[PDB]
Amino acid sequence: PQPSRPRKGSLGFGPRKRSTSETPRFNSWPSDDGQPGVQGFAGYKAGMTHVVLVNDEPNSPREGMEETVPVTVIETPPMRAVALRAYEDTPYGQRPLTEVWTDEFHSELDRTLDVPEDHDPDAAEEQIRDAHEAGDLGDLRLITHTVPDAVPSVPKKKPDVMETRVGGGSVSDRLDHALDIVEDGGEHAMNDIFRAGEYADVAGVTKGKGTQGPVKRWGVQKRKGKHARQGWRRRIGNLGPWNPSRVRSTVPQQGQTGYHQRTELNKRLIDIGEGDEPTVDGGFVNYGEVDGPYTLVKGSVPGPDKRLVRFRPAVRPNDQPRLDPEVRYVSNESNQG
Amino acid sequence: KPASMYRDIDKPAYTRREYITGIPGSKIAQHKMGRKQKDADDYPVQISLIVEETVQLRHGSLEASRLSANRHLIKELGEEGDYKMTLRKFPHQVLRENKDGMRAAFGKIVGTAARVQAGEQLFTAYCNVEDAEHVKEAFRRAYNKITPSCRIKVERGEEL
Amino acid sequence: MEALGADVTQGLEKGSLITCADNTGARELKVISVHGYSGTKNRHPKAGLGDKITVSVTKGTPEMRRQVLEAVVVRQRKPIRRPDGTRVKFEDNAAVIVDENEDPRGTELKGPIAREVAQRFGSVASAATMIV
Amino acid sequence: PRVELEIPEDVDAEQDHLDITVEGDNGSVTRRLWYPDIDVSVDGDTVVIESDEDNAKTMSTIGTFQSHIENMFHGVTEGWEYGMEVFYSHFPMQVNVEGDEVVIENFLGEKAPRRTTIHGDTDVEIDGEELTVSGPDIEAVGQTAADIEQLTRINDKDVRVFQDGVYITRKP
Amino acid sequence: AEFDADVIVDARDCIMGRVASQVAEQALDGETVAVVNAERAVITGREEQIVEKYEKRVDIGNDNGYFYPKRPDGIFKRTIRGMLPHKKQRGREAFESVRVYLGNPYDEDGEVLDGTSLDRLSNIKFVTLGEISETLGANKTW
RNA sequence: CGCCACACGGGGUAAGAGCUGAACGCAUCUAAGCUCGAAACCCACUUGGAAAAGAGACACCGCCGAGGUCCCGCGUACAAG
RNA sequence: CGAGUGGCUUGCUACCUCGAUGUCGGUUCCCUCCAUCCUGCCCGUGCAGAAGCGGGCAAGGGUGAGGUUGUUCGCCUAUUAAAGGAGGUCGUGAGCUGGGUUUAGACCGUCGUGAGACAGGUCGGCUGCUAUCUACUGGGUGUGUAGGUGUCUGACAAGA
RNA sequence: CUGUCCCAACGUUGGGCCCGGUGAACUGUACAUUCCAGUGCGGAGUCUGGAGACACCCAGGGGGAAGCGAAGACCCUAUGGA
RNA sequence: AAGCCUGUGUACCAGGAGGGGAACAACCCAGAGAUAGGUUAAGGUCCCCAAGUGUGGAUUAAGUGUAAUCCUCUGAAGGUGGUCUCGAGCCCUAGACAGCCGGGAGGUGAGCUUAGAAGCAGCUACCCUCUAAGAAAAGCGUAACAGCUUACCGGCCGAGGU
Ligand SMILES: [Cl-]
Ligand SMILES: [Cl-]
Ligand SMILES: [Cl-]
Ligand SMILES: [Cl-]
Ligand SMILES: [Cl-]
Ligand SMILES: [Cl-]
Ligand SMILES: [Cl-]
Ligand SMILES: [K+]
Ligand SMILES: [Mg+2]
Ligand SMILES: [Mg+2]
Ligand SMILES: [Mg+2]
Ligand SMILES: [Mg+2]
Ligand SMILES: [Mg+2]
Ligand SMILES: [Mg+2]
Ligand SMILES: [Mg+2]
Ligand SMILES: [Mg+2]
Ligand SMILES: [Mg+2]
Ligand SMILES: [Mg+2]
Ligand SMILES: [Mg+2]
Ligand SMILES: [Mg+2]
Ligand SMILES: [Mg+2]
Ligand SMILES: [Mg+2]
Ligand SMILES: [Mg+2]
Ligand SMILES: [Mg+2]
Ligand SMILES: [Mg+2]
Ligand SMILES: [Mg+2]
Ligand SMILES: [Mg+2]
Ligand SMILES: [Mg+2]
Ligand SMILES: [Mg+2]
Ligand SMILES: [Mg+2]
Ligand SMILES: [Mg+2]
Ligand SMILES: [Mg+2]
Ligand SMILES: [Mg+2]
Ligand code: NA
Ligand code: NA
Ligand code: NA
Ligand code: NA
Ligand code: NA
Ligand code: NA
Ligand code: NA
Ligand code: NA
Ligand code: NA
Ligand code: NA
Ligand code: NA
Ligand code: NA
Ligand code: NA
Ligand code: NA
Ligand code: NA
Ligand code: NA
Ligand code: NA
Ligand code: NA
Ligand code: NA
Ligand code: NA
Ligand code: NA
Repeated sequence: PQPSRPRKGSLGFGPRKRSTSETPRFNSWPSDDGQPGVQGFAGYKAGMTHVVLVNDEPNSPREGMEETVPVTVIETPPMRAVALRAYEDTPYGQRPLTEVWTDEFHSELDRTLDVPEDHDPDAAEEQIRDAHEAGDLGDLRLITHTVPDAVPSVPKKKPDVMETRVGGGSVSDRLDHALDIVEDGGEHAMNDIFRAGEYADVAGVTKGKGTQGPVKRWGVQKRKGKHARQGWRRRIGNLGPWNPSRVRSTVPQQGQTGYHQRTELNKRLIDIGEGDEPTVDGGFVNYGEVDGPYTLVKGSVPGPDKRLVRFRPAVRPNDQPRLDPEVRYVSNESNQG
Repeated sequence: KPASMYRDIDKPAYTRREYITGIPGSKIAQHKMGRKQKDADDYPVQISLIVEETVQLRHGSLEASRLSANRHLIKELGEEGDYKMTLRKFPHQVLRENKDGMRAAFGKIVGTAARVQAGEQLFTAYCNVEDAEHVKEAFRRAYNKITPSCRIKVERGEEL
Repeated sequence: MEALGADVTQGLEKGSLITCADNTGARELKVISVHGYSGTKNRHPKAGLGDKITVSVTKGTPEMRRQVLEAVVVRQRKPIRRPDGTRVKFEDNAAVIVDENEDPRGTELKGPIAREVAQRFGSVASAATMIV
Repeated sequence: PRVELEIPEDVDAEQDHLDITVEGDNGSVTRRLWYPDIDVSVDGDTVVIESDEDNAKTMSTIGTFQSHIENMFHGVTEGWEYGMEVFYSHFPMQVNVEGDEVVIENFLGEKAPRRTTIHGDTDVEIDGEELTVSGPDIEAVGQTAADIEQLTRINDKDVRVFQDGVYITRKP
Repeated sequence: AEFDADVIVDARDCIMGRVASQVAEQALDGETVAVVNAERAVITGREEQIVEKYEKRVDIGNDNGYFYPKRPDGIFKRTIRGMLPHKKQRGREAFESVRVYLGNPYDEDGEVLDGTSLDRLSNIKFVTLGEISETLGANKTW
């Protein structure tokens, strides 16, 4: 009677096209609770190794025992919040009001932007404060960029720019907090926002695979048995019924696979350090040597080595934070062999 | 077989038994019920069940409705209660069925039905003032077994 | 059921022939079904170490042959992962006949058993000569 | 039609738009009385409910508005009080008032506490196995009482055997 | 961003269809119209059935598409479009010289068109456009 | 075949359980009003999305020069592009 | 006994196509319906509990693997929360398969004087085409909005 | 015994894709960016109502044009044939 | 049963335009040389769309409905203290209907049957006192009593009620 079966692949990650920005763009931010603070950070993917950990989970029978855990090493050097953008609430949603920029700029920010030579920070700031008095001030975010020059393994010097929201106590307090950070030079680090043991949402543009067929792209079956020898091997049965007399976009077809933005939820931050403790012998294949600010993310992270990945405090965590996990061993064994 | 097949009067009158053979017997057991030795005039109350639409009622329906009506009167007044009910119509119209497709279609004989014009008395019961609500109930049950909508009408009876 | 404390790649399917690691008189067992399992279209129902499976006896004593009994998968050739990352694999695929209360039908168990099976089936474990 | 309600000496009732407020020594109750063509107004010492229509539906609401106002008069003076008794058979039921909600622990031996939030300025006082729900707003008090009884609702098993729960003992 | 409207209509407590019908007629006569306070516009009837109709329009669609607006902004605009031959030159010009707004972005208060006003004291079975949008899932930006 | 991640919670309802309540002095979950209540609906979350013709916003740079293309060495990209 | 709803079966009719709209069953891939098999929330019980039986709302998701048979259907086995039914040209041959029906060879039974027949059985017995338009999946080039770089907004759209 | 299957992966060679040269055919009443419904000789890109729709181009697998190919080999009819 | 088959009378399509009916051989108007002005027909007058957001009055709350005819526009038997309108009978300021309070008494726990039965298992009878009422008891209840109320009377209330 033709057994039931779930359709091939999800319809919630489409259209399956090439991403517009290689730099991910979070479409959601954490809720305003504690003290004011930047709600995200970024780094460059290096590779993977494993670490032996002491079971942190209070509800696990293995609590306190040795445990092997996969880890993706991400170089997370300091970034720079170069501006404070203000949004205003309008009948058509949120719109950017103005921006407060600085003077101290990284030597190579001009590889991407037309750096400001003349700007009035106070006028912009005033406009924002007047907006707040009127009660039309929407959320507050910081224009941020990375320093690829600090990461030898990454060929680029051209910084990656992204906007990150600032959540916190009162709007007045977080406004001040924002301005303070910016005015200095915007220099901030992974430490300032995240603590080892917390859950973060990592966003990233997946590894590109160019054009692929329905079998790989959607998970459809290959032709089976005798059918597989007739002239059709990796093509679906049909593009649809007689009626409707058209091909529905829901049928699994060939196309661009990979190089899409994804936001992987609840990634546990195993450790945030600095140096070469996580580097592998011979070097991370197709990457290089890590010797500086890094972050060890539990499991996998979307994207290839060298790609920019974004961090954000988990917006929907399942478990309570279990801070600073005891790392008994980090493998440095060659990834070649 | 559904009554939809025979309820309408869209065919010529077909009752001449001298030209029609094999007509099934009627399922209607009685036409005179209650105390048939007594007169209708010996009662103060006379209630009739009136058919509101012109139709054909198959003999199977007359029996089912009559049964469910008299069966009630028996249950409420006793097997010898002081009442008398009459089913005044008889299933004269013969019914056919074409049970070859439309070739030589004239149907074989399958049953009988009574043709009742709207406004006519199908049933007429005679009772005492006390048992008036009992006969009204018998009729309610009776009209649920025949095709048309009906009116329960009190003719001789003004203890109202 | 209770957590095994190990990740298993089911190495068996409906129809597989495995060793009966006990002295019940049944030598070979044929897998018929896996307790609590529900697959998907075209997928062969799979069974691995630690699963309670329904089985039929293919080889053994006349009396045991053709009987449909329950059993517990004790060993499998396909690897399994332990919490420390190490993989563990056996020389053969084996199951032990069990009753309604999960007590081994036989008196003695032949060959080694995986420590993870012990957690789930105590009485099966407390009959094991070797537990690896 | 027109109905006149003489407000009690203890009370003073103000009204703007479709809202009526009634204040007394026991508190204040504000209500919205909105219905097609029914005008409610405060004429000095009396509340007037009138309408140019007299159809069944209009008369229904007019009579309803009357009792609503009369109930408000009673609420701001004498107040409204519902009495409840907490009954249990095997498991000792713990009923406590915590914050703005009444909490019930160990119901039928349940580990998880059952709770409900109190409506408005309704006061819930507990004295052993007796509870008294009170306030000036009959709507709020009535619900709070009802919610408490509904809180121990059981569908899974035979209620005739499992009769545990808090019930309405006295209704005003 | 600035609209030189010859007429500014106030939709607060007004029957959407009756307003739309007049706004359509005027736009076809050359008038540039601005409908104000759309969120406060009203439609008579049983809320439950009214909502079902609009929810159905949201659910309807396919690859070719059936874009139905959720905000009181668009609902009203679309309601007007249905009273105009928007595919013809004259129809499209009229439609484009009509704009609906949430609240009133003008200094002048709009005018109330004759026969469109609904008396709240005589009516209880009606719904607010804003209420419809909220039910539809729109972000209450008004 | 290996490994990682994929809520909770709100809001409004259905069936249903009730509150206050009249027509109908009583009663009544309903007629007006209200408290609750589904894996379903909306929000939450992920993906796409300035060609949304009301075709958008902000900051800076630039209009004799800002920026871009070609070119060259290459891929975290790729059938041409 | 009476009144209906559906258009899944069967029958009827002969409107449409005989300068051909490729068959049954299966498969693969997509959408849908609800008269709901499971799951959620409920009502009743001949509701102690447990396990049920019956009913209401409800179509989000699920409804699987095998033995005989071309089979659809159905019978049977072990699993299962459950292993629901139906529409889409009895969805799907410019997708596949070709076991069955229904070509030409042959046998058996029955019928026939015979050629040969059978709403009987049986063995064997072929699957064409380089996509013009449209449709959709993905990728570009342009024009419109009207100099550039970078960052955003969110009308709407998809999701289990 | 084994990739027939669970359940698919990677690789090899020739194509496919881009470039130079060579260079057909099938098919074509017209128009044609369609989709959902309806209607119609009851199976519509073209009628009706709505919805959607900026143009051109590349690659794809073939849902529709009751796609192309063959004056149906089934069936009946002809005071046809063998 | 059919957008069925087969008659009959007639008008139409076929071979009939134009107006209307969303579209649409035979449904409505209408039978038509060209051109021009005018007035109507069917149908229609909130917009799309020419003409009314026309007037007096009433009903409907279901978006019923905005659907002459029809393969095409369904909706039935049965049911409705949803609501509007009209009639008849009876009761009522000598106080009705409902609600609330009070009374609901004795002979006597009737006789019989029965270990017992005392309004209330069954059978029969169903009598009279006090009085403003109050059954040899209408419905629950008990092993039987008890207990709780119906009938019946009084009060409170005050206008229609049935
Ligand atoms: Cl296949
Ligand atoms: Cl199985
Ligand atoms: Cl759509
Ligand atoms: Cl148009
Ligand atoms: Cl109203
Ligand atoms: Cl003529
Ligand atoms: Cl509507
Ligand atoms: K044909
Ligand atoms: Mg082949
Ligand atoms: Mg390696
Ligand atoms: Mg190694
Ligand atoms: Mg299969
Ligand atoms: Mg139970
Ligand atoms: Mg075809
Ligand atoms: Mg249903
Ligand atoms: Mg669905
Ligand atoms: Mg088919
Ligand atoms: Mg199918
Ligand atoms: Mg096909
Ligand atoms: Mg073919
Ligand atoms: Mg082909
Ligand atoms: Mg064959
Ligand atoms: Mg064969
Ligand atoms: Mg054969
Ligand atoms: Mg243009
Ligand atoms: Mg069109
Ligand atoms: Mg021919
Ligand atoms: Mg032939
Ligand atoms: Mg011949
Ligand atoms: Mg002709
Ligand atoms: Mg006009
Ligand atoms: Mg309707
Ligand atoms: Mg009709
Ligand atoms: Na082939
Ligand atoms: Na081949
Ligand atoms: Na086809
Ligand atoms: Na025949
Ligand atoms: Na009837
Ligand atoms: Na309306
Ligand atoms: Na839509
Ligand atoms: Na909910
Ligand atoms: Na633009
Ligand atoms: Na043809
Ligand atoms: Na098939
Ligand atoms: Na479902
Ligand atoms: Na089978
Ligand atoms: Na077909
Ligand atoms: Na086929
Ligand atoms: Na074929
Ligand atoms: Na192979
Ligand atoms: Na095609
Ligand atoms: Na003629
Ligand atoms: Na016409
Ligand atoms: Na309607």
